[PDB]
Amino acid sequence: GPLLLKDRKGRAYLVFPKEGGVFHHHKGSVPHEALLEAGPGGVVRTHLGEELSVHRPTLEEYLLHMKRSATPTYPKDASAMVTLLDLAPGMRVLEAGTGSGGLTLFLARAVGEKGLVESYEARPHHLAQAERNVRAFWQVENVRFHLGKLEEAELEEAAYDGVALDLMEPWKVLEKAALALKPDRFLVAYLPNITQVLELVRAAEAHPFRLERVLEVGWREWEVRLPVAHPRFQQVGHTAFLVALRRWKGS
Amino acid sequence: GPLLLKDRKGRAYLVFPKEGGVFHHHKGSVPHEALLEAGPGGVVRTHLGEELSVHRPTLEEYLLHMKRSATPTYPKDASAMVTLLDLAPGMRVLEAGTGSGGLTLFLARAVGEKGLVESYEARPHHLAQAERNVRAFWQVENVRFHLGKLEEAELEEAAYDGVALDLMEPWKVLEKAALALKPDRFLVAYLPNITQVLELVRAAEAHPFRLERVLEVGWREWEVRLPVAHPRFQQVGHTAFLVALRRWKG
Amino acid sequence: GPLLLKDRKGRAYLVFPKEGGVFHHHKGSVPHEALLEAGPGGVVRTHLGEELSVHRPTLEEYLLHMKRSATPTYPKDASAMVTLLDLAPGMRVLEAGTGSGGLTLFLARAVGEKGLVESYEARPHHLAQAERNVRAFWQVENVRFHLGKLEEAELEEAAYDGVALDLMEPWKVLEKAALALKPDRFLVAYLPNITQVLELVRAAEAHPFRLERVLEVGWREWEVRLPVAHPRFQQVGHTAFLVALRRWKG
Amino acid sequence: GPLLLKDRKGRAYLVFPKEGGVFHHHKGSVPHEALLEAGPGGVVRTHLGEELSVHRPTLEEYLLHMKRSATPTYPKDASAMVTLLDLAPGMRVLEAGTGSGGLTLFLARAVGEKGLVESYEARPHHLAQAERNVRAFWQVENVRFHLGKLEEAELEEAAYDGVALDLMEPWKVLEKAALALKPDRFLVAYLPNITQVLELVRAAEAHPFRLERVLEVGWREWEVRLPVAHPRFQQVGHTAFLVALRRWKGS
Ligand SMILES: Nc1ncnc2c1ncn2[C@@H]1O[C@H](CSCC[C@H](N)C(=O)O)[C@@H](O)[C@H]1O
Ligand SMILES: Nc1ncnc2c1ncn2[C@@H]1O[C@H](CSCC[C@H](N)C(=O)O)[C@@H](O)[C@H]1O
Ligand SMILES: Nc1ncnc2c1ncn2[C@@H]1O[C@H](CSCC[C@H](N)C(=O)O)[C@@H](O)[C@H]1O
Ligand SMILES: Nc1ncnc2c1ncn2[C@@H]1O[C@H](CSCC[C@H](N)C(=O)O)[C@@H](O)[C@H]1O
Repeated sequence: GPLLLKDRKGRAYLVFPKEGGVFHHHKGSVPHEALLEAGPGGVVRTHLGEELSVHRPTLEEYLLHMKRSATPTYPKDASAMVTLLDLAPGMRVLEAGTGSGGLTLFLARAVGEKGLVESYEARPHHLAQAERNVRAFWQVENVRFHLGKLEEAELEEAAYDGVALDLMEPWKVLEKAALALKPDRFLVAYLPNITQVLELVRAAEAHPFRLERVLEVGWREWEVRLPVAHPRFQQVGHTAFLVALRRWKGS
Repeated sequence: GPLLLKDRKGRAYLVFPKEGGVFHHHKGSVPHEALLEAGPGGVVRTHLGEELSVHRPTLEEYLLHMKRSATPTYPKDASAMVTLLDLAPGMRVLEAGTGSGGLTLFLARAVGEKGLVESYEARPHHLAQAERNVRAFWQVENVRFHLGKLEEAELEEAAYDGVALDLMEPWKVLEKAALALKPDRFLVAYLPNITQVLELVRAAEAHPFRLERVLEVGWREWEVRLPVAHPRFQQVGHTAFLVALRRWKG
Repeated sequence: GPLLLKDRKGRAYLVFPKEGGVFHHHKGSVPHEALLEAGPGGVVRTHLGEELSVHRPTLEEYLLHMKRSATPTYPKDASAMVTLLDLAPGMRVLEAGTGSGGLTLFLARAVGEKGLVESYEARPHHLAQAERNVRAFWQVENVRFHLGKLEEAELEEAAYDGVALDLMEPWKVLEKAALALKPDRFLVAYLPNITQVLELVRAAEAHPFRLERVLEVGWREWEVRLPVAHPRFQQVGHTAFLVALRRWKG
Repeated sequence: GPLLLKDRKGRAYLVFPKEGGVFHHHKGSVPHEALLEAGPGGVVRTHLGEELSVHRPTLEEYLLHMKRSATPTYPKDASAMVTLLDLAPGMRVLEAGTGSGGLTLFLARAVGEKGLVESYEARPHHLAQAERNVRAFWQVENVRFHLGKLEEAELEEAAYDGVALDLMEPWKVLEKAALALKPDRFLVAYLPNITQVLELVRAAEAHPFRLERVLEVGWREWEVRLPVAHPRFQQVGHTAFLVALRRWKGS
């Protein structure tokens, strides 16, 4: 399990500890052993008043700092997608594209060791990084990764409890998703542009799906250091829209 | 388990099906047998002409429609709280107050059958309803309910992976929460008023927590039925602030 | 001019005082003479026990309560539109459609007695009500009303300092607006649907405008009555998008 | 009247043209005469595909680019304050502190040549810059500037149609503002911190004012370059709260 270090300026660093390893930093390098000794919740004092706080990274912190090729789903959105997909332990969820494994991790927590994340990724380098990212943080073998286009997947009809999409052209996978998804259950797509949203809404009218939700998730952060207290001057204003479709009654 | 009925104007109704049972609304009645026979995503019509779609409710739907003692945590907030608490399967999470069991259900899904929700509620009538709400929707025996004030709980030290609070005066449970919480893990409190937030922040100065987050969750719904496409004219403007405090190692 | 009455639950009522006139509400009646005698910020009580405060309405208050043909531009948006149009005293601004005269009033204040609002309205019943609404609140003769479609207006070239639009199909008036608007000045359109916004943007590709802004205005109200202090549970979620196009010099 | 130049990268520059003046820029310097010749709405082509678009700056553009000491009120907020103050031509509005003259300009447009902005500023260097900023953009002599604390001002009772505040400790000027402001008219204060808001709300309970509004103005910008269309990824999340008080009935 990696560590997250924060310095006094609030800069964050993801460290994968190894014996003989050294964390380099402008106010003093620290052997990895010192980090492990301090442990999550602890500190390592260095030079000129500097102090590195040591943390077990939350899944949010991990997504935000992990290596990536494809930009991962933002934590606020991945969190909402799991709820909109109504995922509970033991469920089977279809995902494309794996990307960098950010959403994959959220999905994998939600369905747990008896559940399944069936994840597809078309690009081999993307998939390799995603697999590293997932495995470095999560040891439960409840993700089945597939190299290939979701359009071409061999899937059991009505075997999946939800379908999570994060890809540029979700209309292309709606036929496969409609086949996979249990009646009355949900597909939820993440899309940056309202034009993409409208295109998906129109495309879904050619499939057994009913539009249920189009929403924007906002996590409006405050800066509070009493007596200072105000919404942060600079916010992430937008990441993507979430589009939820419900699968038509069966047969 | 429960069924959810949806009408044409979006409105939803929770039904607990029984033999010879009848769902009664202003727009007519439907026998419970008809609902059971309808299947997932099926439709029924009352004699008065009301068309109703039949569903197994999502957790979000259930929270919003289940019988309430205290108002439950809204789904957008319970969702964010689970993420801010960083709950993974097998974890042990402390909660107060159980209330109506809404947040309890989110916490219980997050930690799974190998984890534990340790949930406290001061008011017996509230706890009884919460236990009913939880058991009607969730069959996994991973919730341990406790009658009493969290301030008066007998808790194991550094035994909990998170502390979830939804109560009026969280400053009063800070000592107990700090005792229970493992180093580097979170207390996350749900608070409607910014004054409560500021009081919690000030009180937390006397306890082994760093303030990490104060945030507002918004789920801004759009209406899209082309040509129509805009954020909904009416939204939930505010429910509560979320405050995240991270326990340090002494 | 008009008076505004406010009750205890925040609700407001516009009254036009006349000799022997009586304001009638569900919670009783007040003679118009009593309202006139009350003074600014004074209170009256109906026989039924309703307490009402007496005010000269603000423009914001007037817009929200005046008799309507078409729904007027909301105050938060009319306010932003005046700024995006960059209206200063003495300027000449083109408007369509007059509607109920809400935006007309904002525009007329901005340009002042030395400026001009040139306002077009296709529907005679709408224009008649708008003229009434404007004249009841504003005595400055700086508004020239015109019955007709803006697309069919006879306009002087490069004679206008801004073009304010609140109508369903602004793409249809782009040719006329481009003719009328001085170089470097703005057309600002109020549009409820994002689809309208995208259609306007696409249509504007064939006219001498650069797209400068597409924005949503929000005025997020708080309730503050200590201990209570939070954004209001219920807000206006959306009214319209504002689109600003800047005329270039050919 | 100054010009605002924009280059192809979207960088904006405020230029006060003068004969013999030269605008310096990495892809080619341009004599001020060329700028004036192009005029608002025109362009000056320079090197390597660069093009400077020439503009008459809007008041919004001016506030955002003008020299400052004190940070001016943001345009979205100044716009809202004028509406909340219900300012119409001919009115008399009290202001403190002048700062850099941003809000002053909004107030001066609203009340017009027959109106009055009575503006107070305690700090001489601030006032000097504010006066330059106002005079460079606005030639109407409807602003009376005062060097000094508003607390110490000689004011006519019930002579002002509105009171606009942008200063750190508005509670200190409430006695003077209550004296100045006509019954049933408004004071509106701009405050960054919710703690300041609460302090003002409590302080106003010692004066003949009724709390009417506490609000946050948001102008949520979109990026639209078809087929791209989404709320901007990065927004100004917060500037300040606006607090509106209504003056009690007279006598
Ligand atoms: N039809 C398709 N089938 C499988 N993968 C696809 C696909 N279309 C796009 N992709 C892949 O989908 C990914 C989108 S980025 C996904 C990011 C991911 N949610 C995360 O959190 O890390 C890219 O890696 C792209 O290669
Ligand atoms: N100190 C305390 N210890 C235990 N319960 C408390 C408490 N203070 C308040 N409560 C209880 O906390 C509850 C707050 S309402 C909680 C709602 C809950 N999150 C849900 O989703 O259903 C009330 O039922 C109240 O009785
Ligand atoms: N092409 C056109 N020319 C003139 N008026 C038009 C028009 N298209 C629509 N309209 C008019 O535009 C109005 C839109 S409602 C405008 C409301 C107005 N801004 C207010 O604040 O009161 C309607 O009255 C409609 O009849
Ligand atoms: N009591 C007081 N009387 C006069 N000026 C005051 C004051 N308290 C603070 N100030 C001044 O108020 C200013 C606040 S910054 C004001 C910015 C201004 N709204 C603008 O748009 O440019 C500072 O210049 C400060 O010196």
